[PDB]
Amino acid sequence: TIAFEFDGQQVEAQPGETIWAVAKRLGTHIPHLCHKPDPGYRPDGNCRACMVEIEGERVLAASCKRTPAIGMKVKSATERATKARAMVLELLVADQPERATSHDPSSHFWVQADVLDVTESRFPAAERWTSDVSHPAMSVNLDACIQCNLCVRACREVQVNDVIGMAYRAAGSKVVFDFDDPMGGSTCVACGECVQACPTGALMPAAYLDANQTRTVYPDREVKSLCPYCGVGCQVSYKVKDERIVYAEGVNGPANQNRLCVKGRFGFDYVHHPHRLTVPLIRLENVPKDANDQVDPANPWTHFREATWEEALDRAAGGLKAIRDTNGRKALAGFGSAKGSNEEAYLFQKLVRLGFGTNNVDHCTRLCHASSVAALMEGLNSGAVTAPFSAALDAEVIVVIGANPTVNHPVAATFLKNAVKQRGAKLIIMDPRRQTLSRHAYRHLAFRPGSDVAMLNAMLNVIVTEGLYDEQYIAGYTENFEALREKIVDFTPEKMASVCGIDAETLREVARLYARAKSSLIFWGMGVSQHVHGTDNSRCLIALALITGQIGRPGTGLHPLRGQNNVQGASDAGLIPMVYPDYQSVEKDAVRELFEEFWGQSLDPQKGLTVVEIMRAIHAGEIRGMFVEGENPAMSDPDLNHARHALAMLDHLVVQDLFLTETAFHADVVLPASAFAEKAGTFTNTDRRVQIAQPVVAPPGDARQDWWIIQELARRLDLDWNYGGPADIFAEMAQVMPSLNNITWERLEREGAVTYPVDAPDQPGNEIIFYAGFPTESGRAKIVPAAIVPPDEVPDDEFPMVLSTGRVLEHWHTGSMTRRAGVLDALEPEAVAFMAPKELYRLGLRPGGSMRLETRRGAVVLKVRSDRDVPIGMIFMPFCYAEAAANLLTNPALDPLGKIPEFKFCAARVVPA
Amino acid sequence: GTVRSFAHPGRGRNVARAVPKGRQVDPHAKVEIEELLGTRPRQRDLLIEHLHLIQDTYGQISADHLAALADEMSLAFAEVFETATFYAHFDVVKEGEADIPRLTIRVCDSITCAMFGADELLETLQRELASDAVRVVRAPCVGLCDHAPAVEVGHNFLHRADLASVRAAVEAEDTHAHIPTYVDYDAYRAGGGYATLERLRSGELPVDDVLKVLDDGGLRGLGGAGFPTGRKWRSVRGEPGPRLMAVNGDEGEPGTFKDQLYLNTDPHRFLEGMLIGAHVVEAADVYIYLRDEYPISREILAREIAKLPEGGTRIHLRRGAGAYICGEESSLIESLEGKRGLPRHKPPFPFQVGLFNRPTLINNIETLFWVRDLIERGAEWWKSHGRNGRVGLRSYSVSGRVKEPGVKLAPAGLTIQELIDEYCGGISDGHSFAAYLPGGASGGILPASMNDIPLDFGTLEKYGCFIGSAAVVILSDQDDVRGAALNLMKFFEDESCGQCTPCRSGTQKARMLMENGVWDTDLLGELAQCMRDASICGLGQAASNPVSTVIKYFPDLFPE
Ligand SMILES: Nc1nc2c(c(=O)[nH]1)N[C@H]1C(S)=C(S)[C@@H](COP(=O)(O)OP(=O)(O)OC[C@H]3O[C@@H](n4cnc5c(=O)[nH]c(N)nc54)[C@H](O)[C@@H]3O)O[C@H]1N2
Ligand SMILES: Nc1nc2c(c(=O)[nH]1)N[C@H]1C(S)=C(S)[C@@H](COP(=O)(O)OP(=O)(O)OC[C@H]3O[C@@H](n4cnc5c(=O)[nH]c(N)nc54)[C@H](O)[C@@H]3O)O[C@H]1N2
Ligand SMILES: Cc1cc2nc3c(=O)[nH]c(=O)nc-3n(C[C@H](O)[C@H](O)[C@H](O)COP(=O)(O)O)c2cc1C
Ligand code: SF4
Ligand code: SF4
Ligand code: SF4
Ligand code: SF4
Ligand code: FES
Ligand code: FES
Ligand SMILES: [W+6]
Repeated sequence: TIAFEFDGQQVEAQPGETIWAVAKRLGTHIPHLCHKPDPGYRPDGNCRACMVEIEGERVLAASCKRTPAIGMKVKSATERATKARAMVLELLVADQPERATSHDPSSHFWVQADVLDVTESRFPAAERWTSDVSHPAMSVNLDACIQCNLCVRACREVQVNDVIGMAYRAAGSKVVFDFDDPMGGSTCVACGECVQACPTGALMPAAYLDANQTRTVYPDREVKSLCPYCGVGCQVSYKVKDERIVYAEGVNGPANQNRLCVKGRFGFDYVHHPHRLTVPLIRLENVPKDANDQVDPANPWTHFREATWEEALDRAAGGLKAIRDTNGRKALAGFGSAKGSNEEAYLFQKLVRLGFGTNNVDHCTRLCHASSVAALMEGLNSGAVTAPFSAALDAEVIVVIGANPTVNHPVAATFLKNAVKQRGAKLIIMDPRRQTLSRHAYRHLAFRPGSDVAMLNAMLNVIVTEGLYDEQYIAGYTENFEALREKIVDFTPEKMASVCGIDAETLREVARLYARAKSSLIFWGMGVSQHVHGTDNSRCLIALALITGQIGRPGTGLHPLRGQNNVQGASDAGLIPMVYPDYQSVEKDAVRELFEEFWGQSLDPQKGLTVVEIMRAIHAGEIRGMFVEGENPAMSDPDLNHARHALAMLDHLVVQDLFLTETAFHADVVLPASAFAEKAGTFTNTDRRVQIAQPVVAPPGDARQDWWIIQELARRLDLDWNYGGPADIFAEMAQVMPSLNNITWERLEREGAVTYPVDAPDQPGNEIIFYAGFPTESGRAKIVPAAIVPPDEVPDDEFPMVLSTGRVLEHWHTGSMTRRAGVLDALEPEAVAFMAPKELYRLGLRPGGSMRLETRRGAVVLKVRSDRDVPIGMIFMPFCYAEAAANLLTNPALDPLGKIPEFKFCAARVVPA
Repeated sequence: GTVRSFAHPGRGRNVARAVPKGRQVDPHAKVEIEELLGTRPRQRDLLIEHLHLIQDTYGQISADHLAALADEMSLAFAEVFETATFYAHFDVVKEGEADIPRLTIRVCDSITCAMFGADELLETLQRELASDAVRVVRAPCVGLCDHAPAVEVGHNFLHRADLASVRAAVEAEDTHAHIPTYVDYDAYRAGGGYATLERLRSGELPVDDVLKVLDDGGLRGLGGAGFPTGRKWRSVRGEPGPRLMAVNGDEGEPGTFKDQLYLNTDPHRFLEGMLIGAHVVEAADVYIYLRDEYPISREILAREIAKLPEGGTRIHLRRGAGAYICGEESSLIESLEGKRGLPRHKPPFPFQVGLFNRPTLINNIETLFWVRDLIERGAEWWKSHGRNGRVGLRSYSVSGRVKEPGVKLAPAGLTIQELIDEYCGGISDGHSFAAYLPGGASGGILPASMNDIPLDFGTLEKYGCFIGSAAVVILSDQDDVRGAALNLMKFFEDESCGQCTPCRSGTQKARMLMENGVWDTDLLGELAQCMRDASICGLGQAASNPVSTVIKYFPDLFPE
């Protein structure tokens, strides 16, 4: 500690602590404008409002910037310092617009001016720049700017989106976007970090201002909850006025530390959309079911009639029970939700396995990471991530393969960019497409689509042959390395360079760089897993991690990113066909008998069918009744023509949703449920973080809680359930989920988030796992070599283009939620596809023109966007557009082990339209 | 078929984007910049040099070329744009904007040239010669005050310019710098030059003997601050290596023109002192930062540097783009690293954390110019000069209402009366000594009644003044003292880097307060104290000196 004297008193200062921080901790508040005491914001010391006097120095010092030293004497109450601070505030007030009609009359600046008794300036005003309202989500009014640079720090050092700069000189210094372009037409991604940082109201949410850029809307209350979209798991503070969410701010959660993306900050609007279901619906007993059926959500009376809750629940449960008691127990199935809470998932799987009496329960994880999970279970006997994404800060080398984190996990990507900028981490990106992140990458490998195994095998060959592996780790914590050493012989970089499209020298350099680093961390996403050979790719990644020993230490491990906000928690609750809760196999007699005693009812011992197998069985007439909750297979399933045929072939389909989705078109009964912001429960993020959600607003009309609806269905299926709410369900689940040991509803409410596994009710959990071995029979991980397998469908003269599908920043999956959010809708209004400019020239197209996209399975028409990140010979398209549904064209062929379709590669043809 | 569609209200905005967000790099622009760069590196610290290459090739920096440059260097658009817009000589032209005329004329409007009618001259040239191919703009002091008024035509500076001579240069296409005759590499070596440096490299002359001669000699920093040079060379040596060196040739204080005189007459005398200091502190590379307004000096140094033998130190020559604040040592470091010239906070100090965060030695051109003489003639020779109790030799840049303006190499500690009468030929006829500026723009304004004050480092601080770079401007009865103060404030208002409130806003409010006919000297008094006490760097801390001294020492100009 650095002991010194402050204002005539003897005090002691912790290391790395400024004078301002010491004074604040001791109660003496010093005014500040450009300093923001929050994580990630380095003090700049430019506004000069925090000046103090240091004995033995000619001029005054900025307290927010200076750290104390032994023997120093600091005085803040002197007439010199107070006069200087007052004059700085008066100079700034001279240029401010009139407070009562300003863009934020209660800004931090005005509060500081109130503290210093400065309300008017003796100095004349200067006319500044005009308003900029080009961006729909945020408003720029730089006539109230004080040039503190907090927005510059927010964009460039915290988020590292690199949009804002401070351009000119002297009093003409100006906040600019790109080349001083309008915000709406710039590279801005609308993360909103600058808005949250700005202390004057120069930058504001557009929803707070009227047409004259005044009078910030004033919320009645603020509620702390989570983001409903992706697996990063940001904590959010929702602002409510007149029982409506109007704006959202980031909260200092362990995952995000006050950071958000556009969907978290501005995408809350869907809960208030007029298409929200308010009453139960029952299909009219006149309208047949068809694959090409269409229902207007604004006018559903063409196909449906409204019903009471009792009548609709009776119809749904009666249809299911009649099918069960006439056609047998194997004629039923259920699709759960990865967007609901852990309690709802537990109740859903319990309902299927007890009321339906079968193991046919599954959700979107079958389409997400099934092959990766299969490889990881074969190798390590576990499917969990081995490190959080925050471990990237401790990693010398970071590998991102088949993932686009600046689009699909933006906050985690900000932490990766922090690692690169502040700690010198070397980032290697392996992806056929260039990305926004590529400019920061030490190397970007742009291999040909579908050829991951060749490149990874070449890297393994380099490591094995040149003797760069960890012999000590291999002999002691792995097995079967001799088989890999024998197999890897035929995968030299020279042979594989033509197959993968990456030169041999680059492959050798990357392999050496990964092996020789002190700590390396691998992230991977859908580009690796969504192939018929995705398990092979995951095996290659696992072997790379195992032979070099880069696992089980800080800054190391394997992190396959979790997509949905609660895919991990739903998997943990047993919402998958092959295991009970906590990944206990339904085939073992011991597990089955334990659950038969716990639930007090005999259980089916056979493994269930997966999502695609279920759709096949529906198409064949084996499955007759289906219950779907929180999923939209009519847009997310592959080969939508046959999938919609199968859905329309059902005898009885019950749908529990927020809107009349494309799946609900074929339903017999539709039950209106509650959105994320209206419910309580627990959700588990990509880092094994269990976090608690709180209701922000009430459900509209007569909509009901998801858990209540499932309880009603169970009670009508001859089950005696009486749950008070989510907390009781949590207690019951914790009785049979050892991974929840020392985690309780009370502790969760008190703390907000706990990482599992955790060994005590007062200690934090283990972020890093596998430090002492693996949960296998022998405790050692098994290396499984991989071989080259071609894609199921490859281009020919008939269909010469490679079609790949994915995501855009502003939209979620099927578009059911994000297209109903006004800001997100405005940002991406129309269906588009991406292609390289040279390909547009060769095909005879123009940017923004229409084209017809065709495969062997379907045809669509949409607009084309020219993109230089797309390789020659590829067309990339999101599946979020109902007017041109990408899954009308995709290949339903499956990975033999993972049972995942090949969304990422098929053959297509393009023609002008 | 199967329109399907979507009931979502986006159909109103349903026009999408034909391209990703933001402006897009033109394939044609990328090829042109790539050939323009050739084999040059793409490190960040070369950004300003690359900006110079585009501006010189095309006469402007179009948004197309600028965007191509950022992609080449892996920088963001706002990164290159914010850097280019900082400097006054870079013209960024966005889409749909008017092009820059082929020829640019700059008329100095600083204090000395204004006394000789620069304000009317600029108005005449704008009315007479401005066209679609000629642009006429104001400029700050270009270090030609002894030849006022000064006008630049392309790269050709005209002494005592007028309408006829400026029009002659344009018609004759005389738009290039005129290189004079100077002492070259061979004549320098025939005069015993570089012999002292050779002894240092071999080891016959110990490094400890160089520092002892400097410390005993009392050589002080001629860039203005006056810090002892020997003590500064020791401090950089004490830090762990590797170490770097940078020469400050950004001579921008209005009224200072001594550095230009020595570069254009005896360049190798400067180059030897620079090389000796680089050996003393064991610096592998030496960066020379020369102001844009000295094209003659830039050409002279380039040829002479190419004539040196294959030594153990590599010399880098860098070029400014117009910024007075870049003379501040930390701001010069940021410019050399390729960024906006914003001064850094202290501590730490540049001699500990400097260029590329290494221990760095910064010296003025004139300070290094005298190093060879001080060793070969001894410290005793240096100290033999001096008057009124002061010790040393000084070069005063004297301009204004004197008969013989120029650089006077005179003993330190002279008074203004002694300097004017014994070296400047006295006040010019039809004028009477009224006031003087001892330290250029930032040193304050004093009445002629105070003509008995010795001018040296530390002697002017009693009256709220300082000698600075010894830029002496002489004013007569036909010279509004309050008009001179407004000129200096207008200079500081434009030259402020804009980082901190007291300087960025204080200079603007002070200028507006002085343009009213009756100054609120009480409000200006309070504002001056805030700028002195709270400004980050020396520019803001001294910008209120002209206002403060005029109020204090000219009471007859302010009615109650
Ligand atoms: N904005 C937004 N964010 C989301 C979602 C969303 O819908 N919208 N969904 C969430 C969900 S559920 C998930 S699973 C995650 C998915 O997150 P990501 O894994 O980032 O999803 P994709 O964009 O499909 O990733 C595919 C990437 O792999 C590349 N690629 C294509 N072919 C190949 C190949 O053969 N090999 C390799 N190695 N790469 C290839 C693609 O060009 C692209 O860069 O995102 C989550 N986050
Ligand atoms: N071509 C192609 N196809 C893909 C993929 C791809 O990359 N390319 N990715 C695959 C992957 S990784 C995934 S995860 C799947 C995703 O496929 P889905 O999970 O079907 O996609 P969503 O649009 O999220 O599904 C409907 C959404 O409506 C909302 N919702 C519906 N009912 C309720 C309810 O009762 N309560 C609440 N609170 N919300 C409700 C939720 O947001 C719910 O997830 O798509 C897969 N399909
Ligand atoms: C606003 C400002 C402008 C300056 N301009 C110059 C300059 O043009 N030339 C110069 O040599 N030093 C200039 N200096 C001083 C430098 O910061 C630095 O102290 C000097 O180069 C050291 O010279 P020395 O090594 O001879 O002492 C300036 C300082 C300030 C605060
Ligand atoms: S919203 Fe985010 S990306 Fe846009 S300017 Fe602000 S910080 Fe940068
Ligand atoms: S816009 Fe706001 S945060 Fe940015 S410089 Fe101006 S006042 Fe500061
Ligand atoms: S990064 Fe993911 S969790 Fe965080 S705000 Fe964005 S969508 Fe929500
Ligand atoms: S005093 Fe002026 S020049 Fe110095 S840092 Fe502050 S604004 Fe920039
Ligand atoms: S708050 Fe310390 S200088 Fe702005
Ligand atoms: S040259 Fe015009 S004032 Fe120095
Ligand atoms: W997914």
